[PDB]
Amino acid sequence: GTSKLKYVLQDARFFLIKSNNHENVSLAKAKGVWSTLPVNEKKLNLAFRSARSVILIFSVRESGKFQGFARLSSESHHGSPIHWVLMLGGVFKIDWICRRELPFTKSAHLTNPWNEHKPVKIGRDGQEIELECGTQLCLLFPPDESIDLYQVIHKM
Repeated sequence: GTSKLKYVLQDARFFLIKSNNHENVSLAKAKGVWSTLPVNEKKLNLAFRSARSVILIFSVRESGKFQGFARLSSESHHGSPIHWVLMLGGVFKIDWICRRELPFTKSAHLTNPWNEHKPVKIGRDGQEIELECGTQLCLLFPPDESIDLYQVIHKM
C-alpha cells in the first residue's frame, strides 16, 4: 500500500538530483550514499536539520526518466572513498524509498512553484521541489515492493 510512504513524506522537503551517468546512480543504490558539489551540500545540510524528512529524487541526464528516490539519513561527512565517475564534498548516507524508474512523460501534469511552475522534470541539480508537487511526484512512481519503510520510519 501507500500509507507508510505518505507518512514518510509528511512535511518533507524534496530536491531534484541530476546525475551525468547511470554508473553514479547505480553506486548510490548499492552503497546508500550520495555526494554533491559544495553549493548543494550546504543546502542539503541545512534542510536535513530543518525537516522531518529530506527526499532526493534522482534523474540521469538525457535519460528522459527519474531513477528513484531516497531519504537523507545523515548530514554530509568526510570514510571509504567512492569510485564516482566525474571538488565533491562530504558523503551523505541515504535510505532508498523507491529504486524503480518513472518516465518524464508521466509527470507532465506536475509543475514546480519554486522553478517558475515549469514541469517538475525541469531544474538544475539541487533544485528544491515544493511540498505538494514533490509528494505527488513521489506517489507517481511504481511501488517498490522490495523496500520496507518500517525501518525508515524509525529513524525520523
